[PDB]
Amino acid sequence: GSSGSSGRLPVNFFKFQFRNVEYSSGRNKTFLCYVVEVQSKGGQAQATQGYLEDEHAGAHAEEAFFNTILPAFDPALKYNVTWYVSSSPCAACADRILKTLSKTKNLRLLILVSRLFMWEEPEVQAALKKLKEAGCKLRIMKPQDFEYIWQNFVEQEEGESKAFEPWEDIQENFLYYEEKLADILKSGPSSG
Ligand SMILES: [Zn+2]
Repeated sequence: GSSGSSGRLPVNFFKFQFRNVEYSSGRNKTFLCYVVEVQSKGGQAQATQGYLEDEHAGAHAEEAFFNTILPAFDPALKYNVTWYVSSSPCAACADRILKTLSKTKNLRLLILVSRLFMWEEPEVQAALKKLKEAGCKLRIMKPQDFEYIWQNFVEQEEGESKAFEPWEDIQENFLYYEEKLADILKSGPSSG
């Protein structure tokens, strides 16, 4: 939560904040965007938005969500949650997340990551699977999703208007991380 005024971040800052890239040494704190869309047999729907802050020692940005953002959900409505981040949830972050999907059906939780993290640990594999086995939705944060999160979850200068256009690689990077996220879901037999 830690809400205040707006539910997005100013480009002037995000530019030096979201810059946290593998090809860049020096990180401060990453923000996790969440979008929940509920519905009642067609008619009234409640849409929520905002970023969460990871706790140095307690609840990771991911948890902070269900901690205040989505505390409870009605089995009579269709909740549509969406997470837009760059770093994948740790074996613990994806935990409290799977425990929610294994109980809530009408609730559709979604999470994207432009880059896979700790996707080589024997603990994260079994911690990320449950998500795919519980009903969670995992997808490599495509270069097309950013735009929205850049024009919505991010405030643009006044009068001006830009657009995050990754001229470096749209697929090359996707396919790369794509095999990573899936890998955990697909493990080879031990015959060595
Ligand atoms: Zn975490």
